[PDB]
Amino acid sequence: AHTVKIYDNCIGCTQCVRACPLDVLEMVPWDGCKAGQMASAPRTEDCVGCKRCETACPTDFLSIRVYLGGETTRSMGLAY
Amino acid sequence: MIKKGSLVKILRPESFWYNEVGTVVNVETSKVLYPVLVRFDKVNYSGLNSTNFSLDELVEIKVEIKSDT
Amino acid sequence: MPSPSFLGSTGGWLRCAETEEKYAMTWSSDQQHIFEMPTGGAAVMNSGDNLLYLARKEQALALATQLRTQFKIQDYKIYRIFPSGEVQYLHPKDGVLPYQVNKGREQVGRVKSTIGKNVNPAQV
Amino acid sequence: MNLKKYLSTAPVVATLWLFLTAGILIELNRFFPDSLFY
Amino acid sequence: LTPCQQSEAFHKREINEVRTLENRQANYEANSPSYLALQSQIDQVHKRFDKYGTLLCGQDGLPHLITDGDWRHAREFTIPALLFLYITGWIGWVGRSYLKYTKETKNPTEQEIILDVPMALKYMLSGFLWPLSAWQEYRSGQLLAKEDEITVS
Ligand SMILES: CC1=C(/C=C/C(C)=C/C=C/C(C)=C\C=C\C=C(C)\C=C\C=C(C)\C=C\C2=C(C)CCCC2(C)C)C(C)(C)CCC1
Ligand code: SF4
Ligand code: SF4
Repeated sequence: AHTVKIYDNCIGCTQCVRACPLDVLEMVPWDGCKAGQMASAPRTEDCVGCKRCETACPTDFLSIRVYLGGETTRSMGLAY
Repeated sequence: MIKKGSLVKILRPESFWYNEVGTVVNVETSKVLYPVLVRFDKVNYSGLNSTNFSLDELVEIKVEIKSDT
Repeated sequence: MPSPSFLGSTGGWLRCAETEEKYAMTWSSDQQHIFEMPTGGAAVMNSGDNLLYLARKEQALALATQLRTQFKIQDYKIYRIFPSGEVQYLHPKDGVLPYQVNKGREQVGRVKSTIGKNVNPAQV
Repeated sequence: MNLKKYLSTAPVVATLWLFLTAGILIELNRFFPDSLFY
Repeated sequence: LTPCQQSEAFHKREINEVRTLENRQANYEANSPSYLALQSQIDQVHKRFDKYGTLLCGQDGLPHLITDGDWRHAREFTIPALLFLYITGWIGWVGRSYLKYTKETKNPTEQEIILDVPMALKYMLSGFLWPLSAWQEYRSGQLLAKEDEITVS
């Protein structure tokens, strides 16, 4: 489906999973940040790509990118 | 190594903010790749004020010490 | 398991829901209450855990987000596959995703510049 | 005091100046024609 | 294309326009005061045609003019109706620019754009001789900018 790629601009303020609808991203301990959190998206098969994390993403250029890819039932958000 | 609060010039490999004048909020010794947050008066479209920046970025902007009367 | 009663049809007896994977949530519900479904009107919440059927994943997470704002209750959502495979996709760590956990890992993470360079040096 | 601050707002100043510019032109087309001399 | 004082096909339009206006003019009694102003209106009509005749005007009765720069017709373009627009518009523009120079300082920038002290608007009259002084200050604008622009990346 969609391709989630995390920039190196992360501050770890958990804005992803707070905004994110179906919890695509996930906070993971990391050793190269101020707060110490990093966003990671294992369940990219279930990602829909609604692009609501780029709104809550603080950085000048956003830190969580999701490039538009293929479309499946998991990424169309349809109930049928 | 420079002291905190210096007037900055953004030379980030990605953000070509060609010498947008701003000040250093604070200096951190935690040693990461994009640490420094600076007061960026040009409110980007995202709406925030201060974002993270590299160690490249700024070298100096006063350029003078004793000849600057 | 005792589940809230809802009238109005719409949600049930859909062929697509039967042939497609379905979601099953639950909540503690220590007290009798009354809530709203993300796709229905109003319904009374009974004591103990309550199992429902959901056809979308966003429908399965918005209800948990709405429950967390009411009272403080741990949420469990289980996501079933087409045949009969039942896997715990929600809270596989059992730790809340925004909060920090010990079980850490990285999936699909490129550590390059910000303007672009879409090539990934390593997938794992 | 504060009435002058409300008088100093963008819409009030704009309408006041535009009233001046419009009235000068209403009086211009009513009084002398442009002489225009080569 | 001949001038209209010699163009017989222009004076016929004056006669025809007054003829169309005359049918509306004669239906009402001229002695009434509310319609005595129509004679002053047709006086304005008459006093309008004579000035345009001096300008070269179309043989058809549609009065054309000149913008090539011909000194005989500088009145329709170059000198009056043109240069004053440039000066008056820029007397406003360079005055706004001077206000843009005094748009910073300590008091909030938003307060100094919108809720300005009326005194700056009263000072606007400063620009009697913009040209070269404005050129100096615009040089200084480009200079002190020091090529500080947006990324466009
Ligand atoms: C010649 C003449 C004259 C003069 C006049 C004048 C001087 C005028 C003016 C004026 C001014 C001084 C101004 C005006 C104006 C207007 C405006 C100003 C508007 C508008 C609008 C628009 C068109 C828009 C645009 C835009 C923007 C804003 C940005 C983005 C994009 C867009 C497009 C959206 C006189 C009468 C004396 C005489 C006769 C004739
Ligand atoms: S949106 Fe970016 S900066 Fe904010 S918590 Fe997520 S990874 Fe960190
Ligand atoms: S791509 Fe859409 S669904 Fe996935 S984390 Fe970003 S905002 Fe949430």
